[PDB]
Amino acid sequence: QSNMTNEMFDLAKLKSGVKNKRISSTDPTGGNRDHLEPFKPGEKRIIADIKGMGVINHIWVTIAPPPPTLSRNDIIIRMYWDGNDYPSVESPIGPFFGQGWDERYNYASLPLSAGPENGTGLSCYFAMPFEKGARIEIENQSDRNIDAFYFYVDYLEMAKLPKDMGRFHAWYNHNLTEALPEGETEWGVTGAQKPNTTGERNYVFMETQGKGHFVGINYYVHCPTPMWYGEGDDMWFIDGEKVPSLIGTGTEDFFNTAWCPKEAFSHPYFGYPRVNNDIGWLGRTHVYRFFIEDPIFFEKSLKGTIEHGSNNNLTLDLSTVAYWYQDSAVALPEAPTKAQRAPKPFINHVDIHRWRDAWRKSKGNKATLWGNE
Amino acid sequence: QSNMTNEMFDLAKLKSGVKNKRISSTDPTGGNRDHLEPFKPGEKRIIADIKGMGVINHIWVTIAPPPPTLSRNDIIIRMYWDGNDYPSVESPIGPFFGQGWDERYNYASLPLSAGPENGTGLSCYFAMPFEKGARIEIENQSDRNIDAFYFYVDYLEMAKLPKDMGRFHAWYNHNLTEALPEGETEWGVTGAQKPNTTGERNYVFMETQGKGHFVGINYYVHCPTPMWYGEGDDMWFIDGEKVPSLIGTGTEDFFNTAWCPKEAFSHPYFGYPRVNNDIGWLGRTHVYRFFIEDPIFFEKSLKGTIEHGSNNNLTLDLSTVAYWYQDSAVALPEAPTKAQRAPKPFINHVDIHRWRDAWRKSKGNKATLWGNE
Amino acid sequence: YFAMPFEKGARIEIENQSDRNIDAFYFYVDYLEMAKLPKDMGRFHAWYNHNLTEALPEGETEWGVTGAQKPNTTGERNYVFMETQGKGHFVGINYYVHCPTPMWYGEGDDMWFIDGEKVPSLIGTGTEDFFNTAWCPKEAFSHPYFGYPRVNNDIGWLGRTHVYRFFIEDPIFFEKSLKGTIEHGSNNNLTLDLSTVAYWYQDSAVALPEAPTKAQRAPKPFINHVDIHRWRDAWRKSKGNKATLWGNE
Amino acid sequence: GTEDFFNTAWCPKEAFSHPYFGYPRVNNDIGWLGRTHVYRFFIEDPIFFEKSLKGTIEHGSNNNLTLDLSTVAYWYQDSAVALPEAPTKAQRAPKPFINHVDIHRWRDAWRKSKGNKATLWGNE
Ligand code: NA
Ligand code: NA
Ligand code: NA
Ligand code: NA
Ligand code: NA
Ligand code: NA
Ligand code: NA
Ligand code: NA
Repeated sequence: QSNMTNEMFDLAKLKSGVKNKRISSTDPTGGNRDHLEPFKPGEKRIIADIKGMGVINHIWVTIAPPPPTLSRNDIIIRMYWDGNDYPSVESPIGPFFGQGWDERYNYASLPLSAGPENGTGLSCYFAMPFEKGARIEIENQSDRNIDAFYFYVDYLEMAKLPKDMGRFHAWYNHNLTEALPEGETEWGVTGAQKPNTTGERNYVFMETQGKGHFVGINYYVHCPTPMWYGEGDDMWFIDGEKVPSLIGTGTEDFFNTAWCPKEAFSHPYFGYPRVNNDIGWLGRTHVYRFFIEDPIFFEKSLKGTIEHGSNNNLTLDLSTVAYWYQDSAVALPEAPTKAQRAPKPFINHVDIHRWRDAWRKSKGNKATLWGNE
Repeated sequence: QSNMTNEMFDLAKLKSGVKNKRISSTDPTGGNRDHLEPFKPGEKRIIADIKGMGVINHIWVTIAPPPPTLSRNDIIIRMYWDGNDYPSVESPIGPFFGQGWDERYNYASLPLSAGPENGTGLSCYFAMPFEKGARIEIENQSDRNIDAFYFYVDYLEMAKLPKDMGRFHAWYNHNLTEALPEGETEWGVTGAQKPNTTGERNYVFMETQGKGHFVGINYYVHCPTPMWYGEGDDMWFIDGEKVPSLIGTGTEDFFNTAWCPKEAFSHPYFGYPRVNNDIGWLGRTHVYRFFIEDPIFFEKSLKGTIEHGSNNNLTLDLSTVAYWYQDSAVALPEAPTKAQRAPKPFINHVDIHRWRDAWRKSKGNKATLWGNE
Repeated sequence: YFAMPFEKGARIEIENQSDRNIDAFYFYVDYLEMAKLPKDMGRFHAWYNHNLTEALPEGETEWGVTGAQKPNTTGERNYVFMETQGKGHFVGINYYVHCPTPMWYGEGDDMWFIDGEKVPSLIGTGTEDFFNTAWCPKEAFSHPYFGYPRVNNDIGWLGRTHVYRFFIEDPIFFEKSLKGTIEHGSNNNLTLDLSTVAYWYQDSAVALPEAPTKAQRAPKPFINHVDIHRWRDAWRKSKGNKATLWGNE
Repeated sequence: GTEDFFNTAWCPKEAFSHPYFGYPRVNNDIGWLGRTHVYRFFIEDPIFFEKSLKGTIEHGSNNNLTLDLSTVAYWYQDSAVALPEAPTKAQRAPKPFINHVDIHRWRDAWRKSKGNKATLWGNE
């Protein structure tokens, strides 16, 4: 028999052992109230409770009111596989679907998109297998109601889950990173640069034990300086090795870009859906990269890290969502609190004028200092 | 007889006692070398030497090479009336025609314009009367040649100059303004604000003795802070009065605008042909206002001033060209030197990162300082 | 908004020279009736002209690219946009050029002959220069007195450009006669489809030259990629048809 | 046709993007004068061969045109094999853009081929 194969060729093949199912917020009366009842502040609800074996292969969500009225940073999505009492997916729902902070913007990637109206249509095509059921939970951590929650959870019921199917995991992390004691010595501008010989101060976006593969990252940086935020290298520790086997060259480099960019760009596997649009790199940037053709495999463990500026010199407000598969459904590290992951204010002309004043006083408060001395 | 009058009605009236003349860089051989011979660095030349009585009423100029190769800040135009050995017009030619620094950009006002190609076509419609001749001089203060200087000087020869005709004056000034000893306390952000009751430290754009009226100002600000540069009031001292009779409210206010604007805008009498296009008001802004319907009259003297920030608190790189008429051709103050009027570098992300570092040090270098503390 | 005085009446006529109907003609003619017209009021004149200008016998030697340039000391072959006898002043020009080459069309100087003088007293430097612009521009631009309301939007300066200049603050006065001219390329070397409307005042209402006919003033087709490919073929033949000629030889 | 082969039609000169084909750089000038980059990937639809393959394209209909053409071809085969000799640096140097001065010279040759009549428009 011919070994011919590819996406469109295989689509033409008849498939066995699959049955479509869908859980949605459809009005059970047949009327047009096709959303769930409101969520009060703090309320949690299991929106999908599936029994047996299957594979989720399409999720769509929308929420009312839209941002900024209701921030999607403050609505949590959690997923529990195989009857476990811990979630294997835990993230603020906006960041999970590639919508950072309390913002909204259209973008499309192969697994995740936020489509019209202006980033409110959330869709996910990651496949999520399960053997002993699946539960999807929504938690309202906002101070106001979720007036209407709309969704589709499309999945294939299977009499027998194939051999070697993994379990989908996703974890949101956040850190307000610590500058070096000598200060933010990026590019050696304010002081001498030093080597990062351990990666111990790197930001950690993923850390797990098991067998599997890493498949994606949504990276949300809020930079409080106009200085370039992305000199930092990605560094991966596979299966408990002491020296990281995968070491990068820069953050834009890791995201398949170059030369300190700040341009919107779209590829099915990587892109910049939101750029800072200000002096230098001051403000917010969202970058993503999916490792679909090129996952990062591990047999025993994986620790995915990235420098926050060269040798971790910069103070950055960083949040990430990491996506991966592993052999069984495992627990995640404790989530950041609502207060910990709150979006920070944009540095503005008043703040920078105060920096200029401190700088002028450090130079003897000479009446004709330009600013480049 | 009817007293009907207006611009288009009066244009239809036959005129007496005028004859067109034109001095131009036309090729005297009839060939197509319709520009003057090159100017070496430092070279001066009288480009127009008119005898007798007349009124210049249209000037056009262009120069090769164009900016930034050849800066029009470093080519001086001077005009001498009535056989005087001093100029009554003295300015870098770009700033005289509304092209600041070493830049080029299209704009149109009623008396002055810089038209296509991208601001290289310079035109002037101010009327310039003279009774005992006129001399127009060009000086190359660049380090390279003026390869080709093109011009038209259109004027009306008159057998009798009407007796109340004034003399056109224009003066370029430049200052790197001095901050207050306590620093740049704009908006009271870095420290307490204090009153300016005298205008003693105001920037001076015009000062003269005679009878006449002020008709215009080109204002070129290069602001080295993102802070708003224009809280400063215009203040005019007419006929040696101790308290200024005309006191304004702000710089954008004086330029018929409001609320710290940074948008391109065009009116025959006022506008913003070049805006800073960066964080806050950091960078370069060109603003103009012509006082055609509303001149500032004086019978003995005029001193035109403006604050450089409220109570002159800011360090600004400021240059101006002031335009006016007075009863006779008078002398001007010494011109700024080439070094004094040199364009300043743009403050950039590296400079501001150094300000941030001095500011972090002033706050005790807490490792997670955001920037708004 | 031009003011148009008259002492013994005024008549405004419309003529349809199209092959189809004018379905609807709308207008306002606002005027001031005066018991006494002030005595120094002139009369408004405007004249449309059109020429398909003739290249020099040696060809279109603009910029000395195809051959040596020669001086124009007389203005003999210049395009004429206005010629009249009387006392008055010129106040404006609408200039409509259709250039059939990508070469810059505007090296030509304006040249004015006032009151029958033998040597023109007003001589310019270039067409864009005369229109208060510089450096072979092709950008839309607007000033109350001058501008480019329609630009060629193609390679070089191939196609149509409309330029205007009004002489309101700075009219060109004359006591006996005026002849307003402009070169069509330096030393009138170029073939240009040129039309103009000249506007002026003079002491009495005078006659105009015969108008161009409908056929004479018909818009010309735009030179296109097929035409230029045919030029390339004749040029390749002139170079001996080397199989790899690029085009800049 | 070439645009046809690149899944387009009607002599296009518009930027366009598909995962398998597109125009990332278009000529932006009169007609099709200047530079165009087109690509097509045969991922779902490769061109298979058991023994050999020769991939060719006409340079204008019946190869009538002078074009400056360069290509990169990508493929798989059963073993690692050698390639033809590379063009030299000088051979693959980018050519100058034809400009208004060059075309005015073509116009002059064309006018002289038509008897150098003073009122030739250009479409005769
Ligand atoms: Na429904
Ligand atoms: Na329904
Ligand atoms: Na190490
Ligand atoms: Na690096
Ligand atoms: Na000339
Ligand atoms: Na000439
Ligand atoms: Na004020
Ligand atoms: Na000329």
